[PDB]
Amino acid sequence: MENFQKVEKIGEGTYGVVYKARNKLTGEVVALKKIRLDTETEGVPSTAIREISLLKELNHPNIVKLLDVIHTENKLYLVFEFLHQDLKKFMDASALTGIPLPLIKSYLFQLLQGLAFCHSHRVLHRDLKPQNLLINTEGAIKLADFGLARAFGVPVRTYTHEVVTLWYRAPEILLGCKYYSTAVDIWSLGCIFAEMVTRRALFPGDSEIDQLFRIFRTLGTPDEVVWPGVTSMPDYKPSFPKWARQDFSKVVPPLDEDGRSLLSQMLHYDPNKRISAKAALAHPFFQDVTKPVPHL
Amino acid sequence: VPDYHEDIHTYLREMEVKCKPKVGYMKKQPDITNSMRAILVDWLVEVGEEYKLQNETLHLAVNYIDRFLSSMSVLRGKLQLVGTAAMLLASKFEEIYPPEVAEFVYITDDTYTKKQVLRMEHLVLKVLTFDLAAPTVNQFLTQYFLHQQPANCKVESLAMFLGELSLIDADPYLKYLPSVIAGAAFHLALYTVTGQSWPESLIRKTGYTLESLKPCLMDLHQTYLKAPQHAQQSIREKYKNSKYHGVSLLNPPETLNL
Amino acid sequence: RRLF
Repeated sequence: MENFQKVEKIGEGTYGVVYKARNKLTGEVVALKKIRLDTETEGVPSTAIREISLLKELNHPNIVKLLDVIHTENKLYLVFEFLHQDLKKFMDASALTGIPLPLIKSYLFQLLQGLAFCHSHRVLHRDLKPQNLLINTEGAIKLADFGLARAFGVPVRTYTHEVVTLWYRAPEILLGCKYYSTAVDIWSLGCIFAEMVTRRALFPGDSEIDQLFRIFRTLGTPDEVVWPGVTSMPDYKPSFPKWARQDFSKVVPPLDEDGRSLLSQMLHYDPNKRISAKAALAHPFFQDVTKPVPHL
Repeated sequence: VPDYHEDIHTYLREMEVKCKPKVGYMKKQPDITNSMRAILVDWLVEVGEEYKLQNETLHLAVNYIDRFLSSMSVLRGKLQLVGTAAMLLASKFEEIYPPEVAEFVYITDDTYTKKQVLRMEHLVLKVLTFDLAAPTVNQFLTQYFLHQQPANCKVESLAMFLGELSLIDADPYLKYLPSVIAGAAFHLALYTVTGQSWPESLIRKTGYTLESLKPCLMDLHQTYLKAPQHAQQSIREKYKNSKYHGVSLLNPPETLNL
Repeated sequence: RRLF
């Protein structure tokens, strides 16, 4: 810790604060997550407990690398490889012109790949959103921020008081399902895909019920034909207004046929029919894939 | 039928060799013994019942204790503190809301200060190098349970119970991998409730034949049988409750049939 | 409870 030299703050983790720092001996530039230990209060927080334990196992090109952990009695430091910004910031800095279609396709592909390595190592991210996705000037993108990720060697139960985002939440979670599934990361990534392509949030709702209805009004009200189980689900209601499926052509204008197809399989109401990160990579959408760099 | 069940199962299988505690570590602890261990674990069973923690939490807690005692010498005075620390860690990692450090101190009848407890949390995280995502017998049983026909609530509840029995005595169980004990437990319970046996899907999925499961079935059958005798009885009072169908009451078979 |  005396080897690192702090350069400037660059944001704040669900828990702790992130600096850009530099190794004064190797010259490497790093992101330093600095976490205050209330040694009297509650100990090492559980967001850190999880992010460290799972990131230490997940070594892969599209997952942010945890380089070193530094433990002193007062402070706990998490040293990450440095990445130049988040997709959210790139998106706001990039509306009115738009992220090039084939930058989008390389990003989704790159994310579905780490997502796939995550899922094959029994790890659910559980909080995918553009703010948690990091990109560098060479056009890599990587899944960052794992404070809510959980190991699913055993199923993972839902916070009946959710503490876990709105705009990118799955209908099955919004309707009060007892467990999470890998299916929930796929939903979010489909939403980020739609968001990258249309420059705005696919389902930007204001309350749990508003959200359900924003999903329903674009994709249609689910029914047992489409999603066997829905009617008997703990928060489902016969009083639900009953809309019809809109035209994915009219949800995602600038998208070719191949794209609307993948988008629509990432956005299935049924967790069991929804595409896997593994399958999605096989989708034809991904043939002409390259590796553009962004204009940062 | 995920795209992953198999890679995960394989991975978990790989992972468990990494996370294995030293087999003969209690014989080099100069001040504690398997029986003190048995006392410690039976306590955690209850502490789990009282705060209504999940059963995975308990498997995580015992794995940590075993890895920690596997390379640190601990006096019989400080062992409970190590157990509390480990139940705290496992809590934070597996539970949606853990009990607060305060409650963890309370359940030791204010015997350590909450600063001692917090500082042992830290010492455990160091010794295990933040490696808390260990596979467990409960993890492998859940996987194995996907390959049953028809699903039986009663085999499940009983299989879990037997797996928890193995948590208590470090001899002989530290010799076997969790994947193997889940094996034994799955078959023993399945046998016990139905007379059926370790299926072939599992044999082909796991590569364990009923044969290779044998030596561990011997021990789990012996525990099952001496079950009401045992100096410790929290796992039996636990699984008497009917959230579990009262399986602990059902009658062990006197003979395995191999 | 306290405990060995």
